[PDB]
Formats: sequence, structure tokens, C-alpha cells
Amino acid sequence: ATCELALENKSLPGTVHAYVTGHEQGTDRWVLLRPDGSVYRPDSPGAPQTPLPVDCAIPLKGAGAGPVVMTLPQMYGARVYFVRDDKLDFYLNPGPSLVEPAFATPTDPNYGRTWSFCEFTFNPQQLYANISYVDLVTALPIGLTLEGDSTHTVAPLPDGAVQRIADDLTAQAASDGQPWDKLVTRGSDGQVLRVVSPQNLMAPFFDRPDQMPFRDLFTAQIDEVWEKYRSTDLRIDLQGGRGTLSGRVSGDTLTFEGGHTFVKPTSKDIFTCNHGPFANDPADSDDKKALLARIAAGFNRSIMLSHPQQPNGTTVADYYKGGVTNHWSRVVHANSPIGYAFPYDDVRPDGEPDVSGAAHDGNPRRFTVSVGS
Ligand SMILES: OC[C@H]1O[C@@H](O[C@@H]2[C@H](O)[C@H](O[C@@H]3[C@H](O)[C@H](O)O[C@H](CO)[C@H]3O)O[C@H](CO)[C@H]2O)[C@@H](O)[C@@H](O)[C@@H]1O
Ligand SMILES: OC[C@H]1O[C@@H](O[C@@H]2[C@H](O)[C@H](O[C@@H]3[C@H](O)[C@H](O)O[C@H](CO)[C@H]3O)O[C@H](CO)[C@H]2O)[C@@H](O)[C@@H](O)[C@@H]1O
Repeated sequence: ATCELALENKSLPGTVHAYVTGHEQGTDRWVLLRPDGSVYRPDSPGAPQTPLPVDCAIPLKGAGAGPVVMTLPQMYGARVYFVRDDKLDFYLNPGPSLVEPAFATPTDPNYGRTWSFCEFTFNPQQLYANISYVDLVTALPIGLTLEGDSTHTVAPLPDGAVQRIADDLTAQAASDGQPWDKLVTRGSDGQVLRVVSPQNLMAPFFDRPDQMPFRDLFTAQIDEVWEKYRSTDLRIDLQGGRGTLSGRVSGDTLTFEGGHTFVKPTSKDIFTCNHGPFANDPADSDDKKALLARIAAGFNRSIMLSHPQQPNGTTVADYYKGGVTNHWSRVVHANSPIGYAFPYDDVRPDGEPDVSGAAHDGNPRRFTVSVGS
């Protein structure tokens, strides 16, 4: 089947362009939605950094004029981009490999531009869209509504959220001297374009860890946590009725019943939720993966010392206390109504509300993606 895609600028003045980029269902061929409603399946270019040969910028009707409504074909790994004023320069690399705007890299053609995107996937099973602040918040927050079986709505960042986030993070940086302010991205004019999560600022330095921003943010805290659980159990409720597993630190290995082992994490690990003890590994049993998720989340939320049993029994009010925490997540959460701010933010105490920015429907009829308010 196909879904109807509605692109809408609710209030921003002037012209906003949307791009819809994805991997075609089955073929895996990068596809872009075109302004005319057709799909542009690029061929592999003759060189890297080959400008997208077709203009796939979809011009949005003016603020309030209603949506651009096209047919959304099924595609995965898909994005709806929005960009204000300008268009976005997409390139092609041999493959074809779409060169997506790199929100976090300053050399990027689009870096100085005001642009955002949300991720979605539309396959025969469901349209699954995701508002997510794991990586960045921008000056062009996206909201969505998915109409199918049910109506699902994800509230955007409110107007001005990215400025608030940038200011809070700069304030944080003033207090702790950590590079939170460097997560902020602004053009020559002064307006905040985006703020990126620490991992996106840290990954350029992954090859040179001794210069990585934030590298020692969590180091002291991690040592305190590892020391705590040398002498007392860490109980992680796997939830879903799977029960808790009790863990202890032996040397630098946090070991849970079931022999699930977690080496001592680094600030990098906590931020990426994907290195050190939080490195994904298909060999990991479900229990290990559940443990992994909850331990990463608990470190990000800085509840490892305060809550030897988690996530059940903790609440959001326990998160992000003290000087050393994932202030990106704290600040994003402060400044956003819904949506995750770090990779294991989906870890939530039972009975706490789902705060994912996800919208999914098994029979999507219209996927309204909007900027403005
Ligand atoms: O948000 C910034 C990050 O975007 C990343 O890209 C994501 C990612 O590629 C994602 O893949 C999903 C799953 O990992 C898996 O491939 O299956 C689902 C179903 O298709 C995928 O959606 O796809 C989204 C687009 O929906 C895409 O944005 C990376 O490029 C990161 O480098 C980047 O920080
Ligand atoms: O949030 C930023 C991060 O985006 C990530 O990718 C997400 C995610 O993987 C998601 O998967 C979907 C569901 O989990 C679902 O069960 O299955 C559907 C397919 O039917 C999946 O779509 O999908 C969203 C949107 O496609 C996707 O962005 C990561 O890839 C990270 O790299 C990134 O930081």
C-alpha cells in the first residue's frame, strides 16, 4: 500500500522546503520524493560529492495555507527534512549513497542553514515515525500527526525551544566548564540553528580520545558508581515481568546474575550508549541487552548512586540531579513536551508515561509532518 504524506508550515513566514528521503522498500535504493509527487531514485553518480541531479526540495505552501499532500510510497530509513529559506544540498556518492546534510559537522554545506528532519519508516507492517532529540534539536522543530487506525500526534519542540536549550546548555557550560555551549550551532547572524547532543560533538574526536569534549565529565561519577556496587548490589529490573537481576562490580566488571558483564564505562559510553559496556552486540542475550539499556539510561540520568534498584521505583524527578549528568538530556527534556533526548531514554519505570516521540500506525492513511505552530 501507499500512505498520504502531508507537509505543512503552520506559521513560519516565507518559504520552507521539505525533503523526503528514504530507502525504497525491497530494493534498498535511495529514493527522494519530488515536488511533483513522483519518486526520484538516483543512479550511482560518476564521482563522490555529486550534487543531487534532481531538485527534490518540496516547496511548502505558505504558513497556514495548508499542507502539500503527496503520495508517500513505502520506504525505510526515511526522513522528512525541512529547511528554511534555502534549500538543502544533498549529494550522491558512488552506490548510489545519498550524502545527507551533516547537522553536526561545521564544514557541511547545510551547517549554516536552518534545517531539521524527523525519521520515519513506512513498510507493509506500519508507518513508524519518530520525533527524537537523541542527536539534535533545531530551530525548525517538527511535529507530526499519523492518521490511520488511530490518530497519533507528537508535539514538536515549542517555538523557541532550541534557543532555550542552547541558553540552558551555555549556562550549564558556564557553571561546570564543560563544552555544553559548543553543542550549539549558530550562523553569522546570531540565531541558534541547532543544538546537538554531546556524542555528536564527541565523535569527531573518537580517534583522539585525549581531546574528546566531555571525555572526563562522568569519570569521577563512574568511579563512584563502580565503587558503590563493589560493596552492594545493583538491582536492575528488566521489566516486562522479566524480573530484576542483581549486579556487583568485581574489579572493573559490573557482573549480573546470568554472567552479564559490563566493563567500567566512560563518559563517551554514557553519551553514545553504544561503546564500552553499552556497545551493541548481537551476541548479547535479551537480558544483557535489557541490562545494558537500563544501566546506560541510569548513568545518563545519574541515578546509579541514588537508586540501587532501577528503573522501577525511580521517577523522572530522580533524573539529572547534580552537576555531573547528561545535561543535554536534562535540558532537552526541560524544553520539550515529548520525545527522547538520549539513546536509552526509552528506559522508563513501569507505570511512568511513554514519552517517546514515536508515532506509528499499522494502516497509515495520512502522515502529517509540520513545522511552525
Ligand atoms: O538522527 C541523526 C542520526 O541519523 C542516523 O540515521 C538514522 C538511522 O540510519 C536510521 O536507521 C534505523 C535503524 O537503525 C535501522 O536501520 O532500521 C530502521 C528502519 O528503517 C532505520 O530507520 O534511519 C533513520 C531514518 O529513518 C536515520 O535518520 C545516522 O545517520 C546517524 O549518523 C545520525 O547521527
Ligand atoms: O533517535 C536518533 C536515532 O535514530 C535511530 O533510529 C530510529 C529507530 O531505530 C526506529 O526503529 C523503528 C521501530 O523500533 C519499530 O519497531 O520498527 C520500525 C520499523 O517497522 C522502525 O522504524 O525507527 C526510526 C525511524 O525509522 C529510526 O530513526 C538510530 O538509527 C540512531 O542512530 C539515531 O541516533
